[PDB]
Amino acid sequence: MGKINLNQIYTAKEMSERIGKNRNYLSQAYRNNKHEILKNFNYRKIGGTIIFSDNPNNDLSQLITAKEASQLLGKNDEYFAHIYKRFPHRLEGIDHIYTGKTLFLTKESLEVFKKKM
Repeated sequence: MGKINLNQIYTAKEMSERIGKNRNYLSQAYRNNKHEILKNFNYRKIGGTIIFSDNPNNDLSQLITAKEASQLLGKNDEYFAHIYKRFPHRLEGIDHIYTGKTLFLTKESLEVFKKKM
């Protein structure tokens, strides 16, 4: 039902395998400006990760790094990462995904978390 389905979010290496290519295929397409390939994918640069989805209707502009969400709340860079590792139930009901060795929230789940307090 949402603006983004976090179950359909992959790193470039994972999405490369999902389309049956060597794991470096989409990273190399991006580094080499192969736009005739890239134009067929839903992807976005999100911090240092190029993130892809196999669903064109996923709005990847909703994703934010947990680092950025921490900074937006005026907290240490590791604020959300530290909660997620030690107290994961604090993120019940707060849409998030860990992939590519990075925790991500959404702009709307950051709002949910501020309201919860």
